[PDB]
Amino acid sequence: MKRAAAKHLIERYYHQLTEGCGNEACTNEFCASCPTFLRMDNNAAAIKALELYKINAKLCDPHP
Amino acid sequence: SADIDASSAMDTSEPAKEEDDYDVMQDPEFLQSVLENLPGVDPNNEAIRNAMGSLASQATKDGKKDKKEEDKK
Ligand SMILES: [Zn+2]
Repeated sequence: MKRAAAKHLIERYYHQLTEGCGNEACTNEFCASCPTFLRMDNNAAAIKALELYKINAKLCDPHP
Repeated sequence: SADIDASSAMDTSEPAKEEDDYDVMQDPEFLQSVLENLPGVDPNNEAIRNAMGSLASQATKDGKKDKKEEDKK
């Protein structure tokens, strides 16, 4: 199920970038709504999500 | 060591590799499907193709080398 986990991580990162925390203020550079983050396209976000996976960047939301 | 309080929380390790050996980067097919699965993302997209090209280049370094005209002069 390792393959599925990898997909889930990428999916979470993609949605986080295209969604974010919804809050205007965010301390996460790689998170939507974050002043330091700029809106990206579906393709652009996909690339960022893939890159984030490689670095295993932490998500804005807390872990389960 | 439970017997010794000092030992506990000290010099204690819990390695958990094994499955960690599996590398996603070693499965481009799976990665491609992931990108395609994402909404608004298609394999026909230039951005997707460009990303794979760059990643592939970094993953593997070309060993090609000129056999002549080494000195441009
Ligand atoms: Zn956030």
